[PDB]
Amino acid sequence: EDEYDVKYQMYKINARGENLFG
Amino acid sequence: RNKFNYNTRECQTINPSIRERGVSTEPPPSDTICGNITQ
Repeated sequence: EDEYDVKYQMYKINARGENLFG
Repeated sequence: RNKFNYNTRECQTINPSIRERGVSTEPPPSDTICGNITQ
């Protein structure tokens, strides 16, 4: 649970940066 | 989309309140005497 949770938050900031750069 | 995404902003001015106040002056008083003339 903790593993895929931290994976998920990493994925979240990934999506943040990707949507920042369009 | 092509121009990168815009950024929201906010600004508001200072709005004083409207009050209704009414005051009064008065007609100043006066005196009315009567006197006689002495010797």
